[PDB]
Order: sequence, then C-alpha cells, then structure tokens
Amino acid sequence: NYNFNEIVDRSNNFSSKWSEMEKKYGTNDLLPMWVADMDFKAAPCIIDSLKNRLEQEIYGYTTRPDSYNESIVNWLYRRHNWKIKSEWLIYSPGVIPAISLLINELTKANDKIMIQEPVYSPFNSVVKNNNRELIISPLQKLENGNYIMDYEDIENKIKDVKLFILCNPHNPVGRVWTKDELKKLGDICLKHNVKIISDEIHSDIILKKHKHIPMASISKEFEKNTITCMAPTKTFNIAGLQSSYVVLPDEKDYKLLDDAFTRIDIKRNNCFSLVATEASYNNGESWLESFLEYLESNIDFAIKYINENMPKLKVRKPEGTYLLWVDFSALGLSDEELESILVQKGKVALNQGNSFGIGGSGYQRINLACPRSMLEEALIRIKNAIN
Amino acid sequence: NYNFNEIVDRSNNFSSKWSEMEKKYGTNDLLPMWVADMDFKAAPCIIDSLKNRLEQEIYGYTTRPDSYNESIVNWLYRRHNWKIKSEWLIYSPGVIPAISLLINELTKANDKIMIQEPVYSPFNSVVKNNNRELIISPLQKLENGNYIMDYEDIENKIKDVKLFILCNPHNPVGRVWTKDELKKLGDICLKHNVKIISDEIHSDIILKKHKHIPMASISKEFEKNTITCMAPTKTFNIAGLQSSYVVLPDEKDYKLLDDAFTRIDIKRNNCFSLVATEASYNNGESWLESFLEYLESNIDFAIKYINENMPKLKVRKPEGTYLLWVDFSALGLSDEELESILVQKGKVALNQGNSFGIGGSGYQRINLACPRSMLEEALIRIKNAIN
Ligand SMILES: *Cc1c(COP(=O)(O)O)cnc(C)c1O
Ligand SMILES: *Cc1c(COP(=O)(O)O)cnc(C)c1O
Ligand SMILES: [Cl-]
Ligand SMILES: [Cl-]
Ligand SMILES: [Cl-]
Ligand SMILES: [Cl-]
Ligand SMILES: [Mg+2]
Ligand SMILES: [Mg+2]
Ligand SMILES: [Mg+2]
Ligand SMILES: [Mg+2]
Ligand SMILES: [Mg+2]
Ligand SMILES: [Mg+2]
Ligand SMILES: [Mg+2]
Ligand SMILES: [Mg+2]
Ligand SMILES: [Mg+2]
Repeated sequence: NYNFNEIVDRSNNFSSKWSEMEKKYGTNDLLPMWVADMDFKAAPCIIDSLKNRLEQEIYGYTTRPDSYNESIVNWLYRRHNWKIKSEWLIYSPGVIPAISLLINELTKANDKIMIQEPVYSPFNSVVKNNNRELIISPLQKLENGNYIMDYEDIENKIKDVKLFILCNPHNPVGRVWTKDELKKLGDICLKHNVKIISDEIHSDIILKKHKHIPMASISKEFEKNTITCMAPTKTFNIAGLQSSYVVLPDEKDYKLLDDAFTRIDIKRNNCFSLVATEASYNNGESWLESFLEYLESNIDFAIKYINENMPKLKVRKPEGTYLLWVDFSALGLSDEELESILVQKGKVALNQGNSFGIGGSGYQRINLACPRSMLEEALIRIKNAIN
Repeated sequence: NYNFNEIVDRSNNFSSKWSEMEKKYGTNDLLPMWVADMDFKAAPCIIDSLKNRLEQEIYGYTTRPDSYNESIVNWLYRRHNWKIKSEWLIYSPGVIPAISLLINELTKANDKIMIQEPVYSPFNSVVKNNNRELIISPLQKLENGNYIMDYEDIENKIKDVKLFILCNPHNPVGRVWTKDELKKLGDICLKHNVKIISDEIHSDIILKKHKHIPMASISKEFEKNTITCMAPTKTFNIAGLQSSYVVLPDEKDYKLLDDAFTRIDIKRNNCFSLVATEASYNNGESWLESFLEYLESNIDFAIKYINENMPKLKVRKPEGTYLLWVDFSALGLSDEELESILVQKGKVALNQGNSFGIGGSGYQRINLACPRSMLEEALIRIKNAIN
C-alpha cells in the first residue's frame, strides 16, 4: 500500500500540467486533466535513489554503469517475457527524439512513413518536421465503439512505405493489441520489407485481463524487423528526469542510430535519470502493482459516473494507459465549441480529440492518474459544463 | 569561504572522469586529470536547490518559469555588461548539441566551416559528423610560447566559408581574447558574410587581470552576426545536470534553431537542471569568486612547481579556463612515448595534446579544478613519469 489518495500541491512544482494551460486554453485557472503525467508521488525507492545521489554533492559528467542496462534487460524479461541483449540498447532523452533520428537515418527525404490515427500527435509532426511524407491508415472505429487496425487499408497503402510507426498500447484509444492483431500487422510489414518502429512507452500501464506483447517479442523475425522504444517515465511518473531507451536487434540499425546520437552529441543520462531508472526497474514493481489497482478503480468509478450522470457521453474502458477516451459527439457541438464549454463553463482542461488527428473529432482525452478526489472534481466539472 | 580542500571520493559517484579511463587509457587505475569537470562539491545554493526540488516528490514534465531566463539575462548583464533580451534564449541540453543543429540548419551539406586548432575536439568532429567541409585556421603559436589568431591565414581561407566556430575563452590554450582581437576577427568574418557561432562555455572562468568579452557584445553589427552558446555547467560543475542556452539576436536564426529543436523534440529542462541553473546564477556568485581565488592559487602553484621541478617543460599561465596546457616537446619523446610513460609509469591520466588537432603535438592538458592535494599528486606523478 502506497497512499495514492494523498493530494500533492503542484502549484510550486514547476509543472507544465499545472502551469502551461494559459498558452493552450487561455487561462491557468482550470483543473488539469490533459498532459500525460501523474498527480502522484514517485515510488519511495525512486525518491530515495535521488536522495542518495544528491548526497554525493558532485554533479559532473555521468558514466552509465552496467547495472543500468542490466535493470532494463531484467525488467523486459520478467514483466514482458522478452529477453533482449544489453548490447541492443541505446539511450535517448526521450522516445520522440529517438524516432526523429531514426526517421532521418533509415529513410530519405520524401519517403513515406505510415501511422494509425487517432494517435499521439507527435507521430504526425515528427514525420513532417523531418521532410518525410506522412501516410495515415486510420484505425477503424467500429459501430460497437471500439477500435481495431484497418488491415485492408494498410495493405492498400503499404507498397511505397518505408517505415511503420506503431503505438502499442495505443494512445489515446487505450488499445492493448493482442498477439494475433500484432502478428497480422507484422506479417504485412515483413511481406513488404517495411521496418516497424514500435513506441511502447505505455507498456507497463496495462489493466486486468490484458497483457502487453512487445511487437519484437512475437518471433525472432519480428525481433529483427522491429525497433522498440520504451522508458520508465510514463510508468513511474518521472518524465521530468528524462530517460528512455531504444532496443535495436539489427546491428545496422544500431550503428545508424548510435552515429546519429554522436552527431548531435547526446549520449549520457543526466545523473538523476541514471539512478532513478535503475531504481524504478529494480525496486519499483510493488509500487507499480499498487498503482495499477488504484488506476483500475479510478477507471471503473469514472465510467460508472459517466454512464449514470452524463449518459449522452460514450466511453469504452481502456485496456492500457491511464487515459480515458470519451465521445462527446451526441452533444452536437463542433470541436471548438466543445473545448469552449469545457474550459469556460466547466473550468476543466482535457485534451481535445481533434489534436490526435483523423477520428479524433468529437472526442476528449481525460488523464485518470490522479487522486480519486481530483477525478471526482473533474467529472463534476464536466457534468456542469455540458448541462 | 567554501572547502575546496575537501576530498570527495568519486568512485561511487557514477563519474566518467573516474570510471571511463579504461576506454581511453586502457585502465581505470589512474589519477584523473583529464575530462573538464571539477573534483569539488557543488555550491551550497546548488545542493539545496536540488534538495528542495527533490522533496516535492513529483518529477513530471517541467515548465520553464520566467525566473529561469531572467536569471540568465541578469547574469549576462552584471557579469559581462551584455544586455540581452530573454526572447533571444533557446534551451539546449548542451553546447555541442546546439552547434550541431545550428550547422545542419544554417548550412548545406559540404559547405565550409572554419575553426582554430588546437581546440576542443568536438569542434572538429561536429563539422565532419554533419558532412560539412572543415576549414582549419590554426592558431599561431608564437616563439614566446603564447597563442594568437592567425588573421592572415583566416583571410586567405575564409572567402567561401559559411560559419566560423569561435572558442572564447579558447580551450585548451587558455586565451581570453581581448576586445581588439575579437574586433579584428569579427570584421574579417563580416566582410565575407560569415556568421560566427561563439562557444563561450568558459565565460565565467576568468583569472585576474582578464575580462571575458562576448563577441556579440562588441556592437549591434556584431550582435546580429553572432550566435552565442553559454551554460552554467563548466562554471558550477553541473554538467551532470545538463543545461545550456543559445543567444540568438537574429530572429531568422532563432526560428531555424527553434524549429530544429522541435524536429528532435528536445524542448524542456529536466526538473533538476531547471532549479540548479537559476540557483547558480541568482545565488552562486560568492562561490564562483571563491573558486576563482582557489583556482588561481592552484595555477600559480603548478607553474612554480613545473618551472622548478620539471624545468624542460614549458607552460604559460592561462587567462581563463581551469585547464593548463603544458609543452613536453623538450624531452625529445614522441607523443606516443609520452603517453606511455604518463599512463603506465606515472599512473596519471592527462588529455593528450594530439586530441586537440593541429598544434597539439607535444602538449598535454591538465585539469586544475581539484583540491590542492590532488593537484600536487598529479604533478608528482608527472615528475616521476619523465624522470
Ligand atoms: C507521452 C508519450 C511519449 C513521450 O515521448 P517523450 O519524447 O519520451 O517525452 C511517447 N509516446 C507516446 C505514445 C506517449 O503517450
Ligand atoms: C566542456 C566544453 C563544452 C561542453 O559541451 P556540452 O555539449 O555542453 O557538454 C563545450 N565547449 C567547450 C569549449 C568545452 O570546453
Ligand atoms: Cl471489438
Ligand atoms: Cl449527458
Ligand atoms: Cl623558449
Ligand atoms: Cl624536466
Ligand atoms: Mg549516501
Ligand atoms: Mg513469417
Ligand atoms: Mg517471444
Ligand atoms: Mg449512455
Ligand atoms: Mg520544501
Ligand atoms: Mg510559463
Ligand atoms: Mg562570403
Ligand atoms: Mg624551464
Ligand atoms: Mg606541501
């Protein structure tokens, strides 16, 4: 037991979630339920690792000890049944930096790169900002409200594509893809000699009855065709420490990314990231399991509240991530109108669905990694906004 | 007064200086006097800013409050008499990453970039790793042992150059360029429409009777032709925190670098870098002044020791930086022989002059930002090596 009910003031915590809404929504005087970090304290093991490193009193250039990558190897093996080699790992300050460099190195200007919308908006922008062409294969929104891949669409568009960027679990719709769904996609990509970059940052935030399957874990051929991005940051609420890794089982790919990070001279973890990453994987599993029980309770509470109190809204329980994807289309409001009522009448900040691209219109994304009290206040504000 | 004589054992401090010699020198069992970080504890104000941040116990995405760039603006004004606008500042995790992106955006493949050797080795590799053409204008080593710029050579090689990368103060030779030296260089570059990137990371480490002059501060004409990189990291020994900034008074340059950082999605300080940077500039001046007295004492001690005890070596007192550039050529040993006898017999790890490019042969670089006891030991081991 860790006390996830505890409310922590973040008004003095140099938090973008609490302090950068003015830019985006027009004011900071809103209840923030938008950007994906949590309103929970880091695991005690993380905090103590930071304290111990702080007490050294010298903060020079940091070497990466073998125990760091060993912690990552062991995490992936015991949590995801995927045994990797330490030699396959590259440090990156974040997932999107790594994907950016990978796009620059693995493709030529104007090459086609495929994603599936609605999705995390940096997928769309990182392609365009690198002067490659973005090809969107929208997820299919079924008449039952759920989302699946559009395999027929992918096969129709795949012929001149060079890379496919997968979100697994998929933010914002909350899908934890099954082995069979991943096998179908992976076989298509292999048939067409398309490499997959799998963004698996949400890999540890998986609800009951679901299991994360790394795309690269399915078979040795999928392993060699997949470059995987993961991090401790979403799992343990340590984005402010900046730490991620890339698993590249193909040495040609490894060399290209290693050379790219040499080119921009980004090689070392900061000193706190170093210790917190190792501490989170070696010692954070008990906190994580407790977090996932608390999160599932928040999810169930939120869905029940919505279905009882805002019955015009439609919501499907996510299989993973701590983000809820809620359909407001029955209100008959344009996306701008919906944002305006939520901000001005509700005083609540949710992520606008349209920001995730095709299939986002009419939706809003709500962050449930917060104390129940804060979640309830958010739901009350939404109820007031739409009434 | 601060206790610079205190030895801080860095064996458990995940320090690259103490733990990465095996790669470069064959063995970890050497006294490290190479990589430029200090063997001193951080200023109290830094340690405590980190502790107070740590005790908030939430490490999510970090906003940059106005106070952070205000600290930088105020520092540049009161320390260097250079009044900048906060709107000119772009965050970078380091100086070389910023220069790398600057090179990619301000020039085309195979364009010419000029540097002055011997110089910090990333200046050479950042140009070549970006597939630009490197035009070296060696510094002129005078028969009195000092270094000046080779203006004739610059004028002869500059006609087709796009960018000039200036080191001010110049690592490793320790020059603090005078206003007149900088004016002469700047005018040559302006005549030929050559933009100057000025790496001024050593700007605060300035010895008595010398004064740092930002190239961009000389005039408005110079300001619009100059892009400046600075950081708290060398000053305050916080390279493990990762923080630097770029001053771009030209809005077109600002937009190109802003867009580059958007492309690789590196925008936010880590949470600890944020608080330490502001604390160092708002509260660290007293520590800095004390450090500069201790450093100058160490320099005077080392030069006296060398001239008395290793009289075939030649050394000139640095005007800036904490790095001592010592000529071993009178021993009649090759660079290879020299390196062997220092590592294997002295058991001392110095930076080999040849790593700094043209004009480095015969030289070794020693880091003097350590307790006197450690400096004495290094000098004793160098003496033992060459006897
Ligand atoms: C939050 C998030 C990230 C974070 O990216 P960084 O560049 O590591 O900050 C990456 N991918 C997805 C799908 C996310 O939701
Ligand atoms: C130490 C040093 C740097 C540091 O580079 P970062 O990329 O900030 O680590 C840059 N320039 C010079 C001249 C240096 O001596
Ligand atoms: Cl379904
Ligand atoms: Cl309703
Ligand atoms: Cl002489
Ligand atoms: Cl001698
Ligand atoms: Mg301790
Ligand atoms: Mg097959
Ligand atoms: Mg397997
Ligand atoms: Mg209903
Ligand atoms: Mg406090
Ligand atoms: Mg702000
Ligand atoms: Mg010209
Ligand atoms: Mg002599
Ligand atoms: Mg003595």
